[PDB]
Amino acid sequence: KVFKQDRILKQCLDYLVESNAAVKLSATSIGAMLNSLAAIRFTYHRSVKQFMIAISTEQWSEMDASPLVKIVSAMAKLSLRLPQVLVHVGDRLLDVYTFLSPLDTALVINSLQSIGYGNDEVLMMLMRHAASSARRWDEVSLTLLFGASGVHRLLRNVEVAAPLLEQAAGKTSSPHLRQRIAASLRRSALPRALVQSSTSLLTG
RNA sequence: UAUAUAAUAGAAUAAGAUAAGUUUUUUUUUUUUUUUUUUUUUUUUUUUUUU
Repeated sequence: KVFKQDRILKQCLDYLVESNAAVKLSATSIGAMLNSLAAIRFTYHRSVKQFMIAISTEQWSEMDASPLVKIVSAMAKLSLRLPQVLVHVGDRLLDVYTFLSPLDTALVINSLQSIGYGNDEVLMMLMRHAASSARRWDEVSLTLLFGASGVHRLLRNVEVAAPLLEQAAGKTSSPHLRQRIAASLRRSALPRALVQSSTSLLTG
């Protein structure tokens, strides 16, 4: 109902952490609660922060990827940049990155870019995984990836970008996105020949 | 097995009439002219005294 009554939800979110019930909860329930709290633009951020801190190391060690992406998306849309939880997410993503679907990779890239996460090697490995499945990407994933804030830094290597560049021209059809990607190409480390050739078809 | 992301800049320079909001001696000095009073000098007239 998009019912904004945050002074009521604050009581429930205080109870969740007062009774130490934030640790035994199932991961999927957490990934749904936080995503819902990121839908009405919750205000009392400190309570959500204390809720995030409670969950221990054991829980993050073996969470499935599908609730993990929901949790990171809820953190990003809530504009949270907790330091010691991003390292947990980063090292946990090492073992399950192959299992991510193309939509999940597209979501994760921009969700991490929007929270100021600066561990370059994990974003590079995510970009490599995305380029591996380049033929398997649809329009929505292209919008979520190429429309990310500051994607120019993630266009670093030649072999990690070209594999998806074509698909981008072939599939997406909104002219605004075409001009956005054409403008973003100019601020990377790609060579001039490749940039010129890509913009020869991209702009339109 | 998902319904959705959005940020780039430049300049140095002036006109000009609206029927409006106090008042608190008047006096001192210098020069010229006229009138009145006092003093001094000269001339004329009258009276008294002396030679």
